[PDB]
Amino acid sequence: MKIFLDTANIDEIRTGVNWGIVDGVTTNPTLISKEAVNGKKYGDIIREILKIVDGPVSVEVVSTKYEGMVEEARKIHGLGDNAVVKIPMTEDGLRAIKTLSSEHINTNCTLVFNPIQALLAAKAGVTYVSPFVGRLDDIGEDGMQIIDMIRTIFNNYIIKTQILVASIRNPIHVLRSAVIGADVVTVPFNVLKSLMKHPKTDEGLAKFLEAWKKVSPDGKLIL
Amino acid sequence: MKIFLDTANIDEIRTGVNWGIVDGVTTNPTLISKEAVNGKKYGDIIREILKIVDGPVSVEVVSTKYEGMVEEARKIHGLGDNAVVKIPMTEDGLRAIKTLSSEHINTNCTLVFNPIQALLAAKAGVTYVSPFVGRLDDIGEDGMQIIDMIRTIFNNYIIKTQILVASIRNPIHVLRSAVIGADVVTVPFNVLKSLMKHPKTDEGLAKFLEAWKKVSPDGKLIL
Amino acid sequence: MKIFLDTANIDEIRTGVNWGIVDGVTTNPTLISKEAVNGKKYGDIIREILKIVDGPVSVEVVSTKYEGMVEEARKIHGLGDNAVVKIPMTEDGLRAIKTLSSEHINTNCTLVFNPIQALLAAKAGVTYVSPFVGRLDDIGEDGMQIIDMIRTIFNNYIIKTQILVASIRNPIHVLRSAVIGADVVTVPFNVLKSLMKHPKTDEGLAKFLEAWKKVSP
Amino acid sequence: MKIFLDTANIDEIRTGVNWGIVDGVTTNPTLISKEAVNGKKYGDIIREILKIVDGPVSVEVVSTKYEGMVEEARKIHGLGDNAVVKIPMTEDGLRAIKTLSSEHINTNCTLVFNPIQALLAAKAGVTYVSPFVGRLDDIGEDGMQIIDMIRTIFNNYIIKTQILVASIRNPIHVLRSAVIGADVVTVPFNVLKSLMKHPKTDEGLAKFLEAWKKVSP
Amino acid sequence: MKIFLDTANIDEIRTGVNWGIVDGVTTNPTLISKEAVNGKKYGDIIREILKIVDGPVSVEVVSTKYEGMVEEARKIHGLGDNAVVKIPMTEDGLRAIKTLSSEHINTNCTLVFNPIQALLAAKAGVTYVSPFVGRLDDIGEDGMQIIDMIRTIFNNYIIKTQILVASIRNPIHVLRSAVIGADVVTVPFNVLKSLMKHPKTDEGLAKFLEAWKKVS
Amino acid sequence: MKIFLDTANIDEIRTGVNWGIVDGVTTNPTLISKEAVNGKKYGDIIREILKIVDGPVSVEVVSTKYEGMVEEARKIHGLGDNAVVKIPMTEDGLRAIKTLSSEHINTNCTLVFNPIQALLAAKAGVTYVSPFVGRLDDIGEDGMQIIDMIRTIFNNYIIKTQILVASIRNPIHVLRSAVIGADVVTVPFNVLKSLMKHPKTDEGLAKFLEAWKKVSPDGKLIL
Amino acid sequence: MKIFLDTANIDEIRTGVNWGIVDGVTTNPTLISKEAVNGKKYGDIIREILKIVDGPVSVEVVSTKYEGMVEEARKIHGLGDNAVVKIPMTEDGLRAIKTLSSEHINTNCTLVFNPIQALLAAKAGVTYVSPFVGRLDDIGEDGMQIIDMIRTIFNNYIIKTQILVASIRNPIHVLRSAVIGADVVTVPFNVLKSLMKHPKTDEGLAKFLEAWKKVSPDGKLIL
Amino acid sequence: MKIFLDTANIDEIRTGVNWGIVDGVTTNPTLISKEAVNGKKYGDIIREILKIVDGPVSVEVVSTKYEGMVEEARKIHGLGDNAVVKIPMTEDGLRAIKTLSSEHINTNCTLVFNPIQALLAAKAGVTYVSPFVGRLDDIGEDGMQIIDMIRTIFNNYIIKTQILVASIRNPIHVLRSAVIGADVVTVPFNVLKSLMKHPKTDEGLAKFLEAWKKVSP
Ligand SMILES: *[C@@H](CO)[C@@H](O)[C@H](O)[C@H](O)COP(=O)(O)O
Ligand SMILES: *[C@@H](CO)[C@@H](O)[C@H](O)[C@H](O)COP(=O)(O)O
Ligand SMILES: *[C@@H](CO)[C@@H](O)[C@H](O)[C@H](O)COP(=O)(O)O
Ligand SMILES: *[C@@H](CO)[C@@H](O)[C@H](O)[C@H](O)COP(=O)(O)O
Ligand SMILES: *[C@@H](CO)[C@@H](O)[C@H](O)[C@H](O)COP(=O)(O)O
Ligand SMILES: *[C@@H](CO)[C@@H](O)[C@H](O)[C@H](O)COP(=O)(O)O
Ligand SMILES: *[C@H](CO)[C@@H](O)[C@H](O)[C@H](O)COP(=O)(O)O
Ligand SMILES: *[C@H](CO)[C@@H](O)[C@H](O)[C@H](O)COP(=O)(O)O
Repeated sequence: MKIFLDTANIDEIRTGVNWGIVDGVTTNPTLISKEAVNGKKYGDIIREILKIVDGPVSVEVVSTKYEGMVEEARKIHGLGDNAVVKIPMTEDGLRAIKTLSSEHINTNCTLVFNPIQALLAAKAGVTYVSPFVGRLDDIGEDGMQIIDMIRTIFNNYIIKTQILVASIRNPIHVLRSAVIGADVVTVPFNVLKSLMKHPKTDEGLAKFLEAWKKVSPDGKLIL
Repeated sequence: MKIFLDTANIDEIRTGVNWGIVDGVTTNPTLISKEAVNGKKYGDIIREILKIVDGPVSVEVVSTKYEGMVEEARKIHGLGDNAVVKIPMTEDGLRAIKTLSSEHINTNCTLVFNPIQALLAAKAGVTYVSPFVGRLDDIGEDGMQIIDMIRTIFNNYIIKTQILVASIRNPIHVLRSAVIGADVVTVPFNVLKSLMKHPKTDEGLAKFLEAWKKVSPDGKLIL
Repeated sequence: MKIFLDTANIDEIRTGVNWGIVDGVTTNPTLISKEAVNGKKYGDIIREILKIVDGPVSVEVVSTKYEGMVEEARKIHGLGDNAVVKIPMTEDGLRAIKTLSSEHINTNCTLVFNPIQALLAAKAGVTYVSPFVGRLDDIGEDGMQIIDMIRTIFNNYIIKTQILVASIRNPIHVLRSAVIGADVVTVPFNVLKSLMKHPKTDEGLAKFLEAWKKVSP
Repeated sequence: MKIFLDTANIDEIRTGVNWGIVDGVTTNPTLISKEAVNGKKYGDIIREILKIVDGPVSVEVVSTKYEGMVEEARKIHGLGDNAVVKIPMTEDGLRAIKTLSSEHINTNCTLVFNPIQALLAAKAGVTYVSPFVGRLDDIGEDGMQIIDMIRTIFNNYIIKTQILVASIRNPIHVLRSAVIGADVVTVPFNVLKSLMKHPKTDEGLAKFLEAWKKVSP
Repeated sequence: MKIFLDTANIDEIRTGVNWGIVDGVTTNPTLISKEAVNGKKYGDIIREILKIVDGPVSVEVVSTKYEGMVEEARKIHGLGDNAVVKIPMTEDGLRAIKTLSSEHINTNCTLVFNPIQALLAAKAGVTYVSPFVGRLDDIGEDGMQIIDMIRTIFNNYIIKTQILVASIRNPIHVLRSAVIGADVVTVPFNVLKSLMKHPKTDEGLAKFLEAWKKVS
Repeated sequence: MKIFLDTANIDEIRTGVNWGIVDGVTTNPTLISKEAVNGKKYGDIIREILKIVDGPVSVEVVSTKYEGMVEEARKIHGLGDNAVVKIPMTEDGLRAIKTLSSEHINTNCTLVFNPIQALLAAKAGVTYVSPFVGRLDDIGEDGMQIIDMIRTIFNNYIIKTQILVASIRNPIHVLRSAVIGADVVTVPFNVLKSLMKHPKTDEGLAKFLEAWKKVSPDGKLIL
Repeated sequence: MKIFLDTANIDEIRTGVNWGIVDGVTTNPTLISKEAVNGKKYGDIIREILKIVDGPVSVEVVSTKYEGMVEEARKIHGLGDNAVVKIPMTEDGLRAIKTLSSEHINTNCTLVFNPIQALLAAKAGVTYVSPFVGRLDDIGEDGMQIIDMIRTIFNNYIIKTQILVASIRNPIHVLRSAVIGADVVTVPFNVLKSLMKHPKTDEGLAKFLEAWKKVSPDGKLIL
Repeated sequence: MKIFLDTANIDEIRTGVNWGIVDGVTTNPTLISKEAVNGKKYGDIIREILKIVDGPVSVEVVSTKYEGMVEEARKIHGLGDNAVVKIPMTEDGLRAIKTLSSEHINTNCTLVFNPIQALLAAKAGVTYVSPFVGRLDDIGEDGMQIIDMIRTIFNNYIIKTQILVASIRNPIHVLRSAVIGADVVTVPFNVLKSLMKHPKTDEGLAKFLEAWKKVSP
């Protein structure tokens, strides 16, 4: 399972990449607007993320019409080969995915909330599809059940579109995604950081330290 | 999963093909008769649909006897190589499917209401079998359970006949067909258009448009 | 399981009542506005249904504020004892239900789309809660799964609010509702008409008639 | 589970009542007209069965309209207190069942092929409902699934209508009915006889006889 | 679950009755023809079993016809109030069970091999029904599955007939009967003795012994 | 299922109670410290919540020793009959619950993370037990599974201690709690507010409004 | 679920009783022999445990023959009315249980390793049956599955013998026993103390203490 | 499934190796510090184990920082080709594993307590991951459920990291690990010793010996 960071905060992205556990980044207009404050331009933020991340970087069109979408997608693709164009699940978005797929431009279909929307995006040729589990949780439906159905459907037809679980809110979204077999999760930085941690890991490290001081007062392994 | 349009309405077909999510079309005598009004003749309708649709176009015979069915089927086949001849599940229909199968004329067995009818159509060599889920629902049995049994039977024997779910009435027939792994669904136009829609998709677009306007007064992505 | 008719069409209601299988009626503002045309007044339509139907008849408030809902609910209640006041699942609606329940005015909470909304309506004291299965099907979620969860939740807490399955589109919504154990279904007229029918019933009647004609022409 | 005989053949009925495992009888116009031959009349056949069978005896109306159904039913009822009026699942039949139940006349709703038809018959007050499992098998659906759903639905609503499994064709329809918990099965005579039999029973009787002769010639 | 001994052997019955865990006895014509050899008469063997065993003791008729079975059953009844008359699953057996039930004579229907035979016996009023699990195992059918179905059917109809699992061959027939909830099992003596034993019981006794010898 | 509000913010508590959907409140030292800023005293905050909430109000001891715990619990009980004393799962806490139970003071055992801790608190006589589902989610275990086991255990022994699901983070914690059959959930205000809402409720209200304007231009129901 | 302490160590028993979560005590000849050293005699140990523990105290006979077991059991019964006589699953033990049952002397059948042994002990009238889960685990079969089958058998026949899970080695034997619905567990002291503990409980205490110090410098709740 | 011995006790390791059933050894700082007493030096203990054991031998770094872990790992690797460097699941540990994996130094990620930590270690390229089942049991969670999830996750993504079940306390951890399909278990000596044994094995040997003594005294 690939793990992407879902943010536009450059500091978070730098830190996650240095742990070596971040395989890419997803952005959206809200995440970018959060960082385009106090002089910082959205164009510079996007270019910078593409620079520092070796994996895929998803960047969303802002046009809602077919022609604006494919025009902006070709501009986004032009910025770096790791750019992936995020496109919403709409009539015009499906048309844009089909065109861009034929042009060998990688695409990510976003704002997906049920399995048949995800299948429609796969049939248009999309590279990734992003179902939003946290926003389903918000409206009182267990969002992970949609991921489970998409995985089954994609397995049934040997679909090569990658399932990219998005709107992740907690580590159990991540655990359940891995058990189901989703291709990718994209996670906020706070969630990323929590995935490495466990209180028994902490306790065990402290007990090992104390036992080793019995045999080596300076606490080193001299071999 | 392939998605066919279940209509003889030229505008619906043109619209859905323009969307890029329609892989073919199924008709029947009732659907054609509803459009063959105010001067239009059934032969114009069929030829025009064959022209618009690149994928399979299923066209039903009206004869009930073997010789008439095979004669009709060869005429239908002559209208275009994407024509598929729709034949009912009857003794003379099975005989006709076996004859036409040997002539490499593609066939679609219709009016199928249980799994063993579907198996017999596959054994006659039919290209597609069309169980009618909505008409089973009408008589108080869950039609999707027949699709599930057909999928299992066909998997058991590596049957190459495609399961073409028909009499579809709502998007959950479509969801369940995909989770089962049916090869094709054929859907009325009202159903097709609904498949792309979700209220959280609309809500999410509106929020992203608002976030975009905070960083770009005009509303145009400049990269 | 009680079976209600989901329409404001007086002709449908008369026909279904004469068949003996209709236990009540549900309406909503769209259903009424469809009939209240070409001179027909919405007040008359509501009053006519209340007179024809012995069982519960649900009529929806149109106000969105607490005070306006309670005022409208009292006028609806005053139209006949079988009137039930349909109230949407909103903050003001839950307050209104709580007040009307203490006034012993029967209530039906509508526009419910998940099980926790249904639970909230039950906690407000509502007589019926109406989850919409067909509108969930519309958006690619099997609506009957919400009915199954509400039945479990209501059984857990011995909740006396009745589950009234609404937005029904086909007879398998009805079948699944009965197997789950919902208290009520409300069905459109073309669904109601199909529930008595089966092709093997028709075939068996024809065979029995031919058999009888051999012994008594 | 009660066990009824599904026949109009008086010799079968007498033989099976002589076994003491038959709790009642069902008939239909086809079964009666098979035995109404060689100058035998359908009225005498019915009266003879009623006399010989202590249990319920189901006898089908031949009218298709409500008023004819109800007049026939009362005449059937007047033939003996153990008569049960068999009425088809139709709009007129449900109306007739509702009337007859209020008159304390026992009823059996027949030609039922799915669980919601069975529910409608129970809501009309019917004493027994008869889903036809074998005719469902004939058209490629496992008929016993319908029995299982009706048992669940009736349990959900504490329905007192008895499930009377009909159109029975083999002993596994009977076994599955008992495991599900159907109230009654009605079986043809050749199925009834087979229910007592098993090859290991016969083989065991032979070995016990053979061992018995060892110690007692 | 009640536990009966399935034998005509006076020594086995007496030993198991000494252990305090045997609740009743079943016999059959083959079991009794094995003990009625070299000067033993079947009549004495039955009376001695009846006398030793407080609980129910089933004794099978040998007649095949209704009249003979009912007359034999009354002779069996007259032998002791704890006598239970074992009657095979046949037409005349079902008629005899019904008559004997009306006379308040306890009955045990035997040679039952599927659940619907068991149900018919219950409908005739029988006190116990004895499905034969080992003989089903013999012909390649897991006989405990018939017990499970009979339990479900009897539960469905609140049937008061007791399920008496017979033809028991091993301790897992016994375990599965208890997990299903059969009312009674009847077991041969080899099987009965084995039910108390386990090698970890033996090992634990020796270890407690050794530990106690360090203190006394 | 009772629904408590998990906050010490007086405004949130006032608002939730007026919806009539709030059955009580839980607090803890962190939630109270958040509101004891800029002159406001913790004692006044506690007394005020007890005043405005008719249902149970859980207030946590801060002593870690048996004697300090029962002393503070008797003070908390003295403030109002709706006070419930929150006591942590520790050796001294169990001893305190047993004493206070014998004094007919209602208790809530908190900081519970597995089912056997919850059983121990029930055996001491505690009125409520509070397993922390969100903090289990944080450490990569699905916290709702512990609620399911506690419900089973309590059912097995007819335990009268109420299960009060705490550390709730989203509406699916609430949904799963209700399906399991927990006695109580305690929820932050943001979660509470989301429970009433659904996008199809919004859309349906707008459609009903529009249809009614066809028959009543002023949008009233005149009867 | 009742919790007994499985030890003859007086200090452990005193400590665990002081905690209020111990409902009784089980011993055996090995556990007593480990404490009957350095002058202490086995009779002092038993009498002292009987004095400390208000609940049942199980004390094992050492005879292997029926007459010795019943004579020992009457002496044990005379030490105090909370004494329960532990008797092994043997032919003479079953005879002894039946005799003692009639004398209204409470009994505990030990060295039980399968469900039918447990059923036979119940049929002899035993008060408690003690299957040994850890010793089954030692020989490669999951001992808790025997507890599960015993619970089902006893439920089937409304058996009043209490299931007393013994040879407990870890807290998951305890968890599974409670989820199954065993009547009693008996646990070594090391296991008992661990049952209350969880690292997130400790972490949560520490955070609440910190939040408290922000509003109360001394550290005392004043109401 | 490979079976490792989880100890630094040279006598246990010698004994287990001579039995032929030990495929490798795991150690940790507590296990080594227990043996490195009364003159015994930890360097000598590690070197002696590496010589005795043909299979993998895991030895844990004690540094907590990236640079110190990699330096210590290189010294461990240099002690013998069968050495495996045990690295805790921390941020610095994952960086260290990634570097050592690219240097073709085998690694074992330890102190893992849920399935997503195990996945992170696998993504860093670790040769073995060691989830601790017994320490989870300690805190009231069935540790074997984490092994089951990791096996599923690893199967989903065709992960080549081996699952090394650690903190094993009893033979049922071992049984359940094999049924799940874990790659490796590491067991303490008293668990290892019990795996070959069964009381019915012992009893059957005694019976066969008595049988043989009847034909060849
Ligand atoms: C041809 C077979 O695929 C189709 O056109 C079918 O006739 C229709 O799908 C049947 O649908 P209705 O039951 O709604 O007529
Ligand atoms: C009232 C609630 O019981 C009913 O009239 C509902 O508004 C309708 O059942 C909803 O149906 P549609 O989704 O078909 O509008
Ligand atoms: C009356 C309803 O209980 C019965 O006589 C039914 O008509 C028959 O059981 C139907 O059987 P066939 O399907 O074999 O006609
Ligand atoms: C009487 C009925 O309970 C019993 O004696 C049975 O005949 C035997 O249990 C049958 O045993 P076999 O199959 O081993 O003969
Ligand atoms: C008496 C019966 O409950 C207990 O003391 C048991 O002897 C022990 O629980 C057995 O435990 P070990 O297997 O650890 O000796
Ligand atoms: C190394 C990881 O494979 C092992 O030595 C582990 O540290 C131990 O297996 C952990 O065991 P304890 O929980 O018993 O310390
Ligand atoms: C791109 C789609 O993969 C992502 O940036 C999504 O927009 C976010 O993951 C959505 O998350 P929120 O629901 O929390 O905005
Ligand atoms: C009292 C226990 O019911 C509550 O106030 C709990 O402390 C909180 O629910 C814990 O939630 P957080 O984990 O989010 O602090």
